Amino acid sequence: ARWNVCSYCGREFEPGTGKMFVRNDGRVLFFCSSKCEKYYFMGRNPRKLKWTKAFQEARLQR
Amino acid sequence: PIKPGEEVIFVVPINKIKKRVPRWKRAPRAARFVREWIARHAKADEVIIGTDVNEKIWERGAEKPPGKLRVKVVVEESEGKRIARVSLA
Amino acid sequence: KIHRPRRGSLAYSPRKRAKSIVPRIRSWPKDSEVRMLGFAGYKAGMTHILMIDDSPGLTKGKEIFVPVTIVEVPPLFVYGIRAYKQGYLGLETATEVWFHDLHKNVARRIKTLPKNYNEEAFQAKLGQLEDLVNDGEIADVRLLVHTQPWLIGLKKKPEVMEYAIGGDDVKAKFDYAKEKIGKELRAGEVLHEGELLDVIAVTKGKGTQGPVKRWGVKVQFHKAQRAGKGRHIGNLGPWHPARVMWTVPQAGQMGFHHRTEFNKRLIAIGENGKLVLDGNEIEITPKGGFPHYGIVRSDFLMIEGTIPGSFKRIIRVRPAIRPPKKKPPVERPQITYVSRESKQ
RNA sequence: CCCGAAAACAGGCGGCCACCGAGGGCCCGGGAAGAAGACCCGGUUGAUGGGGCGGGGAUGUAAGCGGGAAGGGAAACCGACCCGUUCAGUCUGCCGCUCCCAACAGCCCGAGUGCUACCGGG
RNA sequence: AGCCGAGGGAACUCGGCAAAUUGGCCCCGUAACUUCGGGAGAAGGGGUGCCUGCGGGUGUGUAACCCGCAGGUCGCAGUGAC
RNA sequence: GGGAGUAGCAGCAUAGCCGGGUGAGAAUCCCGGCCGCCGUAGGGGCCAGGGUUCCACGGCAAUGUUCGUCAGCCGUGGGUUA
Ligand SMILES: [Zn+2]
Repeated sequence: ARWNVCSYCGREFEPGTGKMFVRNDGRVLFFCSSKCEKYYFMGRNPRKLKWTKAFQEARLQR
Repeated sequence: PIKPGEEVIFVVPINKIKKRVPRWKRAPRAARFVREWIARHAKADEVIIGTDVNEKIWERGAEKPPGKLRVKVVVEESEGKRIARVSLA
Repeated sequence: KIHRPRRGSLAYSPRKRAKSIVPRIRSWPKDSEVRMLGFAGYKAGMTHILMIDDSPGLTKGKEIFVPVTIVEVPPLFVYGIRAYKQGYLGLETATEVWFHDLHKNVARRIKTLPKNYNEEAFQAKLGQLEDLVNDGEIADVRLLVHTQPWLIGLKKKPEVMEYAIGGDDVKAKFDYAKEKIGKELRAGEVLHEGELLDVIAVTKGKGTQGPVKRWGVKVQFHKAQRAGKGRHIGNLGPWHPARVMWTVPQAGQMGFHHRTEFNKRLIAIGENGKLVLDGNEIEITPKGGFPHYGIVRSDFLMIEGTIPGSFKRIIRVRPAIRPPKKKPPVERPQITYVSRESKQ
């Protein structure tokens, strides 16, 4: 029972939950929720959302 | 109960009766709910609702009354029966 | 002709509201061990675990996802003993003895209780029954029991039930009962972890429903959907017999039925809302509380799978009456993860 | 496994009253039940609905204030938008604690008689 | 009488009935056949918001109407509804 | 007479609420405010046709798909100037 990490929001999600999206070239993505999946594919940028970790990292980048 | 002359504050939940009625009848039903609620909780035989309270109930149309009212109540005695008067807080 | 099977089953007819909301048990299993053959509690919620598979099949030895329902089981009070003899057609009640010291709240259910009935009269009646049992006149002995829902702040009105006892010797059963009367019973003293159980409850209510939902009939062609007969059936039958048959599907009550569900595994028995892993104790109540329920505080069963009923409802449990040959072993399985995250 | 004392031999058992009155229903606060009826829970020996204080959640960082901004302008200044304050603000047909408000006051239905054939003891 | 619907995409049905799709303006580009007038908006492809500045036409005009360019910036989406 | 105190009084414009008044009696009549509908017509003007339906005062047995203290209804008196 190990905890996977989300490719959009960077938080950990519990065993028996979420999704693995597989590209044909082999790159694997993990999603905690439909929210994150849908935002990632319609193109919202997580570096501007204060409920993600990429925001903290980009603030460090300011 | 509550004793006359006193100024009391009540929060009325209109969320409750929302979704009992169709959207276009929500404000007129909220009025009756307010009257019934304050009668029950002030133990009054009559309720007189201020025009300012009615206007706040109807501020955004007939479809969107507020979810929680804050109101001031004063009870008076005359001839026996209790009469409650409602204003805005 | 095109052939196909009929729409729904005829084995649960008439499809009516249950007689009572407390479920009765019609048949009992054969168990050599002299014990009380079941228990009762209140449904609380669902969650899931991850565990190493113990059942036969492939996936044995593998980690797997398993869903779980939690039943809160405070202790029962044994208030009486009842004796059964053989009648002309079947069993007939001979005599009951009630205990003398009962909780106040039992009168909310049994409105007319005895008044004086001292300890001494109690012992005299038990002696009467012991002599009756020693004579040879008696075919069966059963316990009379009631719930205590005031220890969990759910209710004050109790549920009153009658349970059976395992084994063959009527005298041995009676000795068990004489030990148990006037004392509390806890689920650990009766059930074994890893056992298969049958579960009995009244199903969720849905009211009046039509035949698409009640019997699984087809929706009609879109022409009929525009003609006003989309969610109807076509016809009530042939010209002769010149009557509607009872077998033809129609609308009515759906849900609030009596149902029994076979072979659900008990996975763990807990204590005071906590479960013991290898080293640590963990609260099974999830963050924020079980929805449409609150916080589990007394004692609980984990039963894998799904069970009938709404959340705050009385559930009865017995040992399996119709189990398979290839059983899982009667030990607690090795659990690796329990979900405690919010369920809302 | 499901229905099942209207099974006309129309049943068995424990207990209460009776030969004013056990007990029931309406009314009241509600919902896990529900087309009307019915079912279920509670009613100050109380956490049933609401409020207040907290928890868990949904969305996505409010208004105000300050500091910048491609360029323009004698200059004071204009400027879509960006950053800080700020996992914020708004909401909650979920949970907990707390008697702060309301579960007050009542109104209806309700079994009593014997004859002869007796039954087991008076 | 209306709104949405995962994965498939006419397997439904006498029959794609009904519903969906497309949609305004500017630029590019446009088959067979032809009574040489048409076909033709054939088909098919790109672009479109806000703010800041520059320019043109007519005009006496920092009056009024119309036509182009460059840059910055936000959003899943700029004929954003109709 | 039964059908039956049943169907219908929905669909094309879903509209009322609060306070005060009249009166034996007010969801349905009057005053004020809030909220709404029409807005190249549901607004303004006026033929034919109708014939007093026009105005004021007083009424509510019947008419008005409910009520009615209201009315194109009932009664009493008036009103059309080249
Ligand atoms: Zn995520």
